[PDB]
Amino acid sequence: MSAVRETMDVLLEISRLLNTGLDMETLSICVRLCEQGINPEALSSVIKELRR
Amino acid sequence: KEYMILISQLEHLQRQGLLSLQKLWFYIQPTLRTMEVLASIATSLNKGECFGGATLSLLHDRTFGYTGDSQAQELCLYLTKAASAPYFDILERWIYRGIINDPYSEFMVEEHWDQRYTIVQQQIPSFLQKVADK
Amino acid sequence: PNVLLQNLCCRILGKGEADVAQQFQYAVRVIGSNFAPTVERDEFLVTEKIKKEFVRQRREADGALFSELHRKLQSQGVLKNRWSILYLLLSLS
Repeated sequence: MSAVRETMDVLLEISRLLNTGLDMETLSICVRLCEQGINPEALSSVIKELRR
Repeated sequence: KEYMILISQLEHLQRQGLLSLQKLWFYIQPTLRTMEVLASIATSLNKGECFGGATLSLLHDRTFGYTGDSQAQELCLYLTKAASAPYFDILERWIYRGIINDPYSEFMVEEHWDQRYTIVQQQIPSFLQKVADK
Repeated sequence: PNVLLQNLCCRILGKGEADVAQQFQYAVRVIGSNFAPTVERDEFLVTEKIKKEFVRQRREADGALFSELHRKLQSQGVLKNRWSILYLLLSLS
């Protein structure tokens, strides 16, 4: 839980650096999906269409 | 450097995977085809021909040569547009200021009134003679 | 699976739960046809790509930092499909 916070912080900072346009809630969701073994390629594809 | 990243993929497969004769062949083959193309540019320079401006000429003819197979057309394209970036410097210093500065000779046009400037056939740019006298 | 997928459409579009239906069908189809990864799993390839990108933009300082931060993500030992996430961020830059 402590560890998980710190992990979300790294992830948010990496996101900012890579200037992607993801915030905390969308990113948490993205992480939960990826961790379930989701194809990131397909997922990126959905996300770009959703931002349009 | 982009080559070497491909080889550690193979160390990762020795981590988790199993022996396969074909996991080598069929991974290596998109990149051994790039190697043999890149080795033929390099064996033509190893022979002691060409010096700088006509390297660029031979390499331009080769980009025009490779038209058909669009994969390695791009591989000779990356060489010929990153190679031509220092050439097109002194191009622009010469057509826009009229000052000719080389550490050795890179650009054909050579210093040494109406003012006489010799040119060599040692070195000739990528696109041929009608643009070169202009 | 389903609930998370739906929540994503909902959140990015900033529209409510049954207002995302048309996109919800598009994502389910795109996801359904290519559900699982098709490419080898190998964290190293992505980290090198993310670092070439920084090199490419000459934002080398942000690149150096990015290596420290990636090492920190690994050292915590919380995630397992680290590659996918990083590839998803990279794709979105």
